[PDB]
Amino acid sequence: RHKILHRLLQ
Amino acid sequence: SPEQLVLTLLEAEPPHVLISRPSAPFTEASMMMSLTKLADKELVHMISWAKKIPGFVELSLFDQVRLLESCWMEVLMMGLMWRSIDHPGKLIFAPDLVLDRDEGKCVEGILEIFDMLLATTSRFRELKLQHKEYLCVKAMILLNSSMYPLVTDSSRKLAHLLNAVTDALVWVIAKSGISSQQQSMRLANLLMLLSHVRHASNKGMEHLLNMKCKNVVPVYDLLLEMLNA
Ligand SMILES: O=C(N1CCc2cc(O)ccc2C1)C(F)(F)F
Repeated sequence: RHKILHRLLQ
Repeated sequence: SPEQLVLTLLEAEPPHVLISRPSAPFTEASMMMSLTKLADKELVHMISWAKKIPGFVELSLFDQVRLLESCWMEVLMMGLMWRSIDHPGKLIFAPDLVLDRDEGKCVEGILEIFDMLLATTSRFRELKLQHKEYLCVKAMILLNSSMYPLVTDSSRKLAHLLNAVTDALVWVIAKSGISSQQQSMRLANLLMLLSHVRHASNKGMEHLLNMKCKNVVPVYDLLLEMLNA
């Protein structure tokens, strides 16, 4: 869902 | 603390994303391709930018996520207007993607958005928006969205941040030396524009959600993700 956003935030 | 906060925001500014006009004349498709490819890449850098705002990464994951989903187009737009401030009748998307107001006629629904961005940019120009005020206002856009409790001290930590950024803007404005009354009017003039930004953002979002429906343009990756909602 925020599949890639989570990725770049973490 | 205001001087340091402002320095941090200064040092946090994302790089300019470089893009060029296509070789062939714009079509509705190739124009939207250009602006969405730009936006997607700028989203990537917006994340790093947000992470450099002091306290942003101390917020819970959901909070960081939801501020970003809420303000990204606003922030794209705010950065666009700041790049365009000194260039009336133009939108400076990138050094090599400078659109004249009339080029919005190339894509259905887009001219109005250009007109709103252009008028907001003229209002900033009339106010002589200063670089440091633009830094505080952009960070305020990230920090100032409705949250309404989600079901998942972050919300208190948000408030403290937005406070600090609003303090930093009041402090920036006090540098001008103008009258107490005029310092209030300037704060209000700047903040009242936050509405115009949100209003244009909403029109931008809906434009892209509609294009995405029409497959008028394929959207990829980060942008696609943010739009899926
Ligand atoms: O797609 C749109 N835009 C307008 C704002 C904007 C700002 C950027 O920095 C990069 C791309 C874009 C594309 C909208 F639909 F017109 F709103």
